[PDB]
Amino acid sequence: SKVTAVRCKKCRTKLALSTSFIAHDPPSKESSEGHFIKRAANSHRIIDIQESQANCSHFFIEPLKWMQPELQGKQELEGKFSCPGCSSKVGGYNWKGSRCSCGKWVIPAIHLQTSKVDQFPLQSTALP
Amino acid sequence: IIEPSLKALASKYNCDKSVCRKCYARLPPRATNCRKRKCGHTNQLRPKKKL
Amino acid sequence: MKVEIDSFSGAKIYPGRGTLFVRGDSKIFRFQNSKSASLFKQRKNPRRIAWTVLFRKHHKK
Amino acid sequence: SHRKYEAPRHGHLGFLPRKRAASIRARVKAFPKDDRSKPVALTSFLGYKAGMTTIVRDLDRPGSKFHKREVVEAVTVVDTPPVVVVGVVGYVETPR
Amino acid sequence: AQGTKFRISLGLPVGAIMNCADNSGARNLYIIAVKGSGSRLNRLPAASLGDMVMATVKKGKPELRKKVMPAIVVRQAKSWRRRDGVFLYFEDNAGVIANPKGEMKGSAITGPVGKECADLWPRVASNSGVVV
Amino acid sequence: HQHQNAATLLCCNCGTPIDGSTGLVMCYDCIKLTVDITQGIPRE
Amino acid sequence: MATRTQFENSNEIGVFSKLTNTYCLVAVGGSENFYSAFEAELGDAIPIVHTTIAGTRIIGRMTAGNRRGLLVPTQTTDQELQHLRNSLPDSVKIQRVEERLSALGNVICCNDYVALVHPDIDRETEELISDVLGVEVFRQTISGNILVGSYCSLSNQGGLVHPQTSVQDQEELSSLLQVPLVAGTVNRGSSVVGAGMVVNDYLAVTGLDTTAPELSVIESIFRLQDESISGNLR
Amino acid sequence: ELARIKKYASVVRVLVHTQIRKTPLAQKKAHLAEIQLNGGSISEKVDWAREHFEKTVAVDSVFEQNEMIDAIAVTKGHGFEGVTHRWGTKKLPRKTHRGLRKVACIGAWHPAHVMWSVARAGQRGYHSRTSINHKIYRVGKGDDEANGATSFDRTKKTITPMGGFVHYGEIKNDFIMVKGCIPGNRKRIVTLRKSLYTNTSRKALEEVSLKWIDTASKFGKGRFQTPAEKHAFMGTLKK
Repeated sequence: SKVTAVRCKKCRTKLALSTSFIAHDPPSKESSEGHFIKRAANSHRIIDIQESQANCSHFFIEPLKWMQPELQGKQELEGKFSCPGCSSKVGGYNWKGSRCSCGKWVIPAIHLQTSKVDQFPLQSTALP
Repeated sequence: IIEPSLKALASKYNCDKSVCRKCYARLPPRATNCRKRKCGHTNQLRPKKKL
Repeated sequence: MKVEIDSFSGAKIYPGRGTLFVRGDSKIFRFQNSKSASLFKQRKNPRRIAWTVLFRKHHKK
Repeated sequence: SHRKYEAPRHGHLGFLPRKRAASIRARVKAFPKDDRSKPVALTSFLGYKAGMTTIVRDLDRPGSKFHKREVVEAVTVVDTPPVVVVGVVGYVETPR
Repeated sequence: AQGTKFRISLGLPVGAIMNCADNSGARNLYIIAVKGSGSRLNRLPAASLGDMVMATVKKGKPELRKKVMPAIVVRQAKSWRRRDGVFLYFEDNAGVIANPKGEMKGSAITGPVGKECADLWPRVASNSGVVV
Repeated sequence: HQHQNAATLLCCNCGTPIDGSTGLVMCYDCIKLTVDITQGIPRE
Repeated sequence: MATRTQFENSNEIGVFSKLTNTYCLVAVGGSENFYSAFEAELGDAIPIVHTTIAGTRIIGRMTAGNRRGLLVPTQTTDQELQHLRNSLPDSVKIQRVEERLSALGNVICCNDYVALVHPDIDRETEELISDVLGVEVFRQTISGNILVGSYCSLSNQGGLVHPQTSVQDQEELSSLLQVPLVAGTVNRGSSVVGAGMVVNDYLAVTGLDTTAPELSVIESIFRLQDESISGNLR
Repeated sequence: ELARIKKYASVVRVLVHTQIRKTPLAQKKAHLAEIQLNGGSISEKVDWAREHFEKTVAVDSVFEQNEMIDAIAVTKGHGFEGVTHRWGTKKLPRKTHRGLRKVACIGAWHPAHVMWSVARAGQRGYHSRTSINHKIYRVGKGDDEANGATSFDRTKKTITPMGGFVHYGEIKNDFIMVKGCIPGNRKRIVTLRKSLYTNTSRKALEEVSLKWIDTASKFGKGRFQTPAEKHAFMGTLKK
């Protein structure tokens, strides 16, 4: 295959290239991690069961160069960031988790939601 | 990002309250009776549900 | 503020006066009063009605 | 039996009685709030209504569909001749 | 979902049969109800130019017939006031059928289109040949 | 030399290649599961 | 290149705006976010003119013009006329045109070189289109639709046309226009492709509900598409 | 007496009357009225009226343009009126024996009296009404030939239409031209008042410059503004 590029919608900027993507592809599908469990206040009381979505709605990328002014200045344990020219909520950083909509866990994530960003090929035109 | 030193400061006024079962009023946690007069000063109190 | 002539006879229409008529083949007709409007529904010919301007232009008055 | 189809009232109750007013000159029930910082002037004035005529102006209201747009509108001309002063009358305040 | 429109005169009550301007097979429309109408005892809800009305097709292709589907009014025979001053009126009543989003099933509109209908609905203003 | 290279339509939902005319420009595998399905009923 | 934005809450852009090579027109009742999409990416290259035509906000469908000229309908008031001639440069020519087919943008689809017009347009007009724009005028209909403006977006590089069009009909238009032609959809499958988007040599603006497979097809035929700040610093 | 007002007397009115002789009405009897004064330091109020005994008080000194005023006048009269047009009630159907322009059910069995709230026939009109929030557009001078003239119009005319105001006559006096209807018919005395509350919202602050004033004949379907341009359009006439 060829290399792919992730351009921001309404910013039109290449946020992240290929040679990235810790994609974590298979879900768990067993009862404790493929299912979303909503506990209660006490006694591990399960009130809600949510089945996972089909495709993981994120892009798990490495810490990049243009996140360095946001990651160093006011470093915290969680937050969000933007396109560098339109200031819209594009992705967030979380050192905790936030598995995928489809679910595993990962490592500390730089989660980049597949809504309001899209994926392009960096190579030449398809010529249909 | 809440910095849970401040959440414990916030939980005292909102979460750490007791609820009357009858009149649903927001009562202090170590209180015995409801302060409202419309429910007859009842002693049937429950904790507020934690998130 | 624009002054449009009558489509029926010749008269000037000051703004906020008279009606307007869009015919079904997308043609715009303007009328100054109810007199020249009601003579349009009766299919009357303005070259034969004496008080019209187009009559007097035809007969060189 | 109940009214079986609910409907609002016909007419207004704070405009009763519909009786003939005592004179063609209508009274002023209330004059505006006195502010003693400003200089001396009048609060009301008399005129005779004449008729109506139509007007054309440029409406200047931002964030409207009719912004910088001509609207025709109907105005009333009230004939307002100059008025001459013949007396003063001073009112004291009582509990009544 | 209806945008702001200045009030014009109400000229199509419930029961009216208006013509069908587009080319989706239908020939006329039977108005049954008007979106956004009020409530008063014994008052029929009425349409105007630019309103979105519920209408059934009485005459046309049998695929379109016997189902209620909303429609946009594009001409009006009752005269109405425009703010610049003139009173204008078309020759006949007309409408185009639409999905409840406001997109239009018709490919093109014959005859003239009312100007206030064009600004209120963008998809009508795409398909319109003549706008007044 | 008239070059109308277009591969008439691609798709709406997914990125799959050439569809046809007359309508239905949505790649049938998408319309089976994705958009609504407009059944909208209880099946039990 | 390929930007997506929306007027007040509507996806379509070519209804509410007109993008050319040398100038650009926008409707008046918009947010700052709608205008910022045009102001940032165009910059000070071309003037973005706020205006209205015939008391409306749909100036994309009412007007029709290119690099050299601009045509306005008869219902255009004289106050709206002088606001155009001031802001637009000296090179562009502005002419009021006496039509029975009032909405000029749906009727006329044009660029620097070739124009397509609605076939029921009359002979005295066809001289005035050629005289003002400096463009050869052709009468043709896209396969099922007389309205060549709303159902065929066109520019100097290429042209995006109505989806329900046969290949042999796309061939006959390609010979006449001398540009390659692609059928496509815009705004999650709307057939209204001329009013769904605007385009010139540098920029192509679409609705937000355009999906990324649709936007990839748009950028290809227009050939607008073509990085150090991205990098791996762990 | 004037010293007695200076000591006591919190509020001070002023008795004024109109100049009815500079008016084309048949009446020769002036209307007397009171006007309260909203100056300061009530010694200064009575000192102002001490000077203005038998002095004229102009219009432009009181009101200006764009100011929201209140019109208080007496409604047109209509005599004894039936229950339909007076209150706006429903008419009975066609099949009714002895009357259809009536109200059917006056009231229930109990209370065995006719309530005050129900609709009933009587006098309609000729009441006092207060209509608030009217915007003044023009305060014209009387001894001025540019009443109807505007910067955008540029023609010498009064606001008097061709043939005068219908049933009124010759406006050649100072005039207030205010937007929208005022209660009262023509020839009626109208009392104008300053607004009670300062109104900000968006509408009071807007300033108006007129384009054009309509001075065509109001006596019906008037097709010319000024008699100068009637003669240019038609040409020579026999008379």
